[PDB]
Amino acid sequence: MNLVLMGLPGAGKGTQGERIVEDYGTPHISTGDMFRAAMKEETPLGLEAKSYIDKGELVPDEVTIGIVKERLGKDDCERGFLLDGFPRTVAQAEALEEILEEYGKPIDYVINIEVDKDVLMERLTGRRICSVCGTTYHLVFNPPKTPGICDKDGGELYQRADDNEETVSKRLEVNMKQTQPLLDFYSEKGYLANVNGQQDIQDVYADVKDLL
Ligand SMILES: Nc1ncnc2c1ncn2[C@@H]1O[C@H](COP(=O)(O)OP(=O)(O)OP(=O)(O)OP(=O)(O)OP(=O)(O)OC[C@H]2O[C@@H](n3cnc4c(N)ncnc43)[C@H](O)[C@@H]2O)[C@@H](O)[C@H]1O
Ligand SMILES: [Ca+2]
Ligand SMILES: [Ca+2]
Ligand SMILES: [Mg+2]
Ligand SMILES: [Zn+2]
Repeated sequence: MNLVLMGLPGAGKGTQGERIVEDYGTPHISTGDMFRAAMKEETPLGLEAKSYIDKGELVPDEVTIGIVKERLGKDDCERGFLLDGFPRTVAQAEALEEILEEYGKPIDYVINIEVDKDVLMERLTGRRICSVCGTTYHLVFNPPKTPGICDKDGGELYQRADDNEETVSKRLEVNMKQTQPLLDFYSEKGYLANVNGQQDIQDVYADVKDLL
């Protein structure tokens, strides 16, 4: 399966993406994760992206498309992929169509995890991420079994730098503006499927599993 996840900041892409990869083993490709790994490693690209990321702005298309094209050519994607948070502009989506023609792997589904804008700030400010594997928890909605550490590997959980009220507020503004153009682009292609992202995690995943 060649899958794309989309959704507003905090809508549950990672949470659902993780269950999809567990069940089907498709490599989980998150542009956010990739940029954060570059920033952790202090690579030139990391340092370039950081300026945009710290603001809640989109990293420019050209560099973003370039890291996805390079990633999608790697040998681990031949048995399929799960793309997460790319594309998030029509121009990214067009370039993806071209990239996927080129790698002989057309999109099976675009899954939009639809969540109400007003509930996203509380999802993000309460989010805690594992410093080792990057799985997400929430202090209320999805707590770890042991406070402060990952269930899977005991890594310390932390608050992402961009999960502050100020930066979230910009991330929502920025991505909301791109949302309908992107949903139009993909409903027009016939790949789009919508899921109600405002249910218990397992119930959102039940609905995802049905689509696949
Ligand atoms: N293509 C691109 N072009 C340009 N720039 C790009 C780019 N891709 C990335 N970037 C740059 O990188 C930045 C970061 O991008 P990115 O990391 O992709 O951030 P995002 O798209 O804002 O999504 P998040 O990872 O914050 O949320 P998610 O939807 O994965 O939610 P999660 O499952 O964690 O869940 C959220 C929380 O809610 C909880 N939760 C999950 N599901 C539920 C549920 N059903 N009910 C209640 N709580 C839930 C979780 O426990 C968690 O705490 C961008 O802002 C931009 O600067
Ligand atoms: Ca380095
Ligand atoms: Ca609303
Ligand atoms: Mg994520
Ligand atoms: Zn972990």
